[PDB]
Amino acid sequence: TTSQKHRDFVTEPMGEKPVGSLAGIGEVLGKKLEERGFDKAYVVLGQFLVLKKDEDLFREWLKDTAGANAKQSRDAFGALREWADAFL
Amino acid sequence: SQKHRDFVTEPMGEKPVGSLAGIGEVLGKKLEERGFDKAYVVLGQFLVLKKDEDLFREWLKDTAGANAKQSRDAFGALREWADAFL
Amino acid sequence: SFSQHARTSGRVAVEEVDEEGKFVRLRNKSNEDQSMGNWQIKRQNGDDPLLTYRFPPKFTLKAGQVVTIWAAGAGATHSPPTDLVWKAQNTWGCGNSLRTALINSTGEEVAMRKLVRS
Ligand SMILES: [Cl-]
Ligand SMILES: [Cl-]
Repeated sequence: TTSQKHRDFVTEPMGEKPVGSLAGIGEVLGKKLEERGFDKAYVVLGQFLVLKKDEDLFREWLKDTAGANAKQSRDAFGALREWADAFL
Repeated sequence: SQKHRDFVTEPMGEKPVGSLAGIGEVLGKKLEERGFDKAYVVLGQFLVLKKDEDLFREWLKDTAGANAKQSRDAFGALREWADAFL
Repeated sequence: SFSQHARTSGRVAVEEVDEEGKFVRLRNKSNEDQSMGNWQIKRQNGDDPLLTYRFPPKFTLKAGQVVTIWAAGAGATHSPPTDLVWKAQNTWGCGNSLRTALINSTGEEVAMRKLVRS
């Protein structure tokens, strides 16, 4: 049940990938993140890192900033946790 | 600096904020008090600011009292690290 | 001349990258053998087109062992499992930024060594 987006994201450096490349980040959620300065996947990684990789703080930040649902927040968190554990 | 070379050459992992170039003892404890205890937390702030030099260096000066040389060295180490590992 | 930046997420590291482009050297830094059949080495030199070496379909890098992947022009012989020759390619390439990455057979970057000119 890891999405094709999750698999393509966690397997290599994110570089300049758009925020939509991150698992859980659909077209509506991505546009809302872009609108608030979270335009690239690395900016959301940055927020995840400022929150010390905390699941509850990251997931509630994603819901409050761009209206993500529980599933979207769980998948975005899971993709960043896995990516950070391999590349950071 | 010796710190800059040791930092930019490998993944930062769980390194303390003091491992970052420019982050001396005073600057490091003031970052640790504000929740920036590991180098990855400061990388996070650098990334939230879209790697912008002026915003990152101003943030380091305003949050933990860094001087111009300390801000320049921390920005330079984070920029070089991100260009290799991100 | 070049600053080195390396990362290893699994058993095998990109231990050394020849600055003159003759070879890439990997080492299994673990206590277990690593199957690397169909694995790849992606080499990005500046903005030049990506070069990709593909390991034989059956290849094991034993625990603690080195394997050097030579360019065809370096005057090296294909003597496995220690030395492989990249038949198609006479150099690993030059430039100001040389990124050598080890990829498993399914596209996962498991290690890298990057050389950036000073
Ligand atoms: Cl998804
Ligand atoms: Cl300056």
